[PDB]
Amino acid sequence: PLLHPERFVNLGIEPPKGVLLFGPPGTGKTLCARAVANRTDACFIRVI
Amino acid sequence: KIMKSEVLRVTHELQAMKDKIKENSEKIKVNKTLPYLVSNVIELLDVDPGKCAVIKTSTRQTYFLPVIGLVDAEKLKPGDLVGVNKDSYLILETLPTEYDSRVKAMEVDERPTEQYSDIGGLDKQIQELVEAIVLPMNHKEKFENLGIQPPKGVLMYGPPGTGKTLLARACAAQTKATFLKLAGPQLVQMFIGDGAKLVRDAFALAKEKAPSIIFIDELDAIGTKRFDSEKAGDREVQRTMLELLNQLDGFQPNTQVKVIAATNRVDILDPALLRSGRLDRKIEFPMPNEEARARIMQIHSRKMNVSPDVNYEELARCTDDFNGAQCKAVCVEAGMIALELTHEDYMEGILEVQ
Amino acid sequence: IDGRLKELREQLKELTKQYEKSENDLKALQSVGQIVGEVLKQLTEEKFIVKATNGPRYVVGCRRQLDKSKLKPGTRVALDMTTLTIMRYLPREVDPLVYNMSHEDPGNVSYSEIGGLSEQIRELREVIELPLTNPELFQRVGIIPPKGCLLYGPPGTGKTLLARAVASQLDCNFLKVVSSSIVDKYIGESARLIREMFNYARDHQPCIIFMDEIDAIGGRRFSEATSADREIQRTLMELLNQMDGFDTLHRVKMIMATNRPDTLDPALLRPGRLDRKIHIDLPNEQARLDILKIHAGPITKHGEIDYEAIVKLSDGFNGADLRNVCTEAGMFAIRADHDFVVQEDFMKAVRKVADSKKLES
Ligand SMILES: Nc1ncnc2c1ncn2[C@@H]1O[C@H](COP(=O)(O)OP(=O)(O)OP(=O)(O)O)[C@@H](O)[C@H]1O
Ligand SMILES: Nc1ncnc2c1ncn2[C@@H]1O[C@H](COP(=O)(O)OP(=O)(O)O)[C@@H](O)[C@H]1O
Ligand SMILES: Nc1ncnc2c1ncn2[C@@H]1O[C@H](COP(=O)(O)OP(=O)(O)O)[C@@H](O)[C@H]1O
Repeated sequence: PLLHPERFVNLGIEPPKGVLLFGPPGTGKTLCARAVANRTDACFIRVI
Repeated sequence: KIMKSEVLRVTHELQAMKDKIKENSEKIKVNKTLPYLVSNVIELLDVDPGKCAVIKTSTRQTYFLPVIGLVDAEKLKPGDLVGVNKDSYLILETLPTEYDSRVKAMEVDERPTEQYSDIGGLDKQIQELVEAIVLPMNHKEKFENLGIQPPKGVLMYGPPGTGKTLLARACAAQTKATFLKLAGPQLVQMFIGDGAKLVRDAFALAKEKAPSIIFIDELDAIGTKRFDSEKAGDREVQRTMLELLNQLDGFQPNTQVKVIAATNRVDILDPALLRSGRLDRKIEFPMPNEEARARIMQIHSRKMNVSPDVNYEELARCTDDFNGAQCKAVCVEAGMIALELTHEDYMEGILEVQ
Repeated sequence: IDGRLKELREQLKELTKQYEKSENDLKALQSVGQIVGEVLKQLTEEKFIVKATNGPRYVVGCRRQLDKSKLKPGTRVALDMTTLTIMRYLPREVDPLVYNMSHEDPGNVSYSEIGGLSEQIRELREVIELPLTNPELFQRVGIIPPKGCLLYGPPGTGKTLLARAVASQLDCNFLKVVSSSIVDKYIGESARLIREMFNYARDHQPCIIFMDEIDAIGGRRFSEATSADREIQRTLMELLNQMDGFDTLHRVKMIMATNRPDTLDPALLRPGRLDRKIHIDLPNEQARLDILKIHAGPITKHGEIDYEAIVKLSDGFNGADLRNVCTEAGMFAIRADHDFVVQEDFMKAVRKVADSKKLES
């Protein structure tokens, strides 16, 4: 969705409505940080 | 005759005194452009040996202006939020009141844009409630000249995903009038009389803003079937229930602001909300058949142009006991994977949820 | 002749002169009014202690026209805003503003809008009104006035409509109280709520308490014997012993609009109990045609007065159903966008409601 290459037409209107990246204490939110680095300057805030 | 001198005095007296009206009005209006004190009207009908008023100022004081020196008490009833002179300690002018914090804008959509065409399957039921609700809005004068006051209480009972919410908002859009949505399951507040106050100001807001659509959801949650037990007996929520009942009769004259209640099982309600003037139009909302489900998902995916010539017949065969929401989820699941494609990217949507 | 338009000019001058006198009273006042206080202490004939509602109290003089007998201690008064002297004394009120009276004496020609069983309406009025009008005679001779009356006909002729209409000769405020709403929790301390509603009736002394549903669904489901055991009956016994709530002094009665009189705790029909019960059932053919006529009263269309044929198809239909019948007839005319309602529309409405109730029953 951040690349916005295909969300509009080929796939339905909007990309999947959400993501729940859960899991036991471990890899959780490291992939979120990696996606944040790989994406644009619109970067995450870690709220508790 | 005397008309020449009469009109010569008439026009001058008219224009000069209206100028005096304007002079008066401006001298109070800039004070009306500077009101400061809330108007807690402890109304005392002191007839001159006509009326009077007691105003609780915002600065914690009491001003007993005589005979309500600027405004009529027909429009100024005992309440609050009416302009009070900051210097003359007098009632200036009415102004909109406060809609009970939450009710100020709980979830009020100013105008819904969803159309009647994108929903379907229950077209007979949707046309019935259109005749019972939307027609009393557009052709309200037809009912007025007929002599029959339209009914207000329409109860849409049926399993979730049958499109009660879209239909209600589409009906409100067709009426082009105000739409107010009530989140029923969260109306159960620990505060004493909180739900009573929320329903009171919700009806007040609907009355103040056009012939509205009061769309109260989860009527089963709001009202129990009086199946009292040792665990619970619907003690407090009965207060919220009787308030709603007493507020149903407020708009009987001029027949505006319709009540639309959405639930799944009508039978969980006692035979008290069901009445001619109260909730009367109980409309079934069944799960659509294979044809209706296929048409609904086709309409939802109409804005999707990826896989040409998909008749959705296998989808209709595989859409056993699914809702309009489930059909929408099925088609947007294809609308998430179609980067399958034709007649086979639809099944997994239902399988994902469980 | 321009002089014949004098009348129109006179109307214009009168119309604006009303606005001009209104504005003259609006600007001539231009007053600051008076601050409101309470008489904290009279002190003496000359100086008085008046406390503002929000702090300071002052040693002020009194209005020349007023006297100390009109001022009194602990009474709301008005002080001059600047000179700080008593200007006028005002009465005060307090309001509980919660669960108060909702329906009042103002009412429609219900006496004529009921139609059916007018004799039954007269009988209930005969039982109720006289102790309600002049209860002092009952104390004067030493007889206890009745408490109220019972009503049958679970879905039939409007019991609530009767409770409204009968108060026409009564000039009282009918109150629609629910038995579940009044008992609340399943404890004997439910008498707190009846005390509040009776106090509300004591504040609005000419008041009839119209009960909604005491024998919860008398036709089926759970009766007084089933489900809540004796909880309803004990709470009714609370209103029973309320009968000493100054029946001579208080213009309060209680109408019990049960569905079915089958399970009503026959211990509550003894002398000193609710006592009187008036029989209301589904309207007969005569009452049915009368209520059809009054329902069609507001409807002015071509149609016909063929009410008996409508009665034949719609026999044993309650007054609310027949009101729904007339509304459905209007719905049929308007769904078809016709400004005419003919007996065929009535036939369609009667057939629709008959089929609907037949399927629902
Ligand atoms: N796949 C991984 N590769 C490298 N380091 C990882 C990985 N998963 C977790 N870690 C390490 O775990 C630590 C915290 O990881 P992460 O930020 O994903 O979790 P968190 O925010 O602390 O919470 P939780 O453990 O509950 O998910 C870091 O030191 C990170 O390097
Ligand atoms: N006839 C229909 N046409 C299009 N979408 C529908 C229809 N019925 C249901 N939906 C879908 O269902 C969702 C509404 O669900 P909901 O209002 O909870 O169902 P219900 O009103 O039966 O409780 C919407 O997001 C919509 O996409
Ligand atoms: N005899 C009647 N005449 C006119 N209207 C009636 C009559 N009986 C019932 N109604 C209508 O029924 C509605 C409610 O009646 P209700 O008091 O619920 O009757 P019941 O208690 O027997 O069900 C009222 O709005 C009233 O207009």
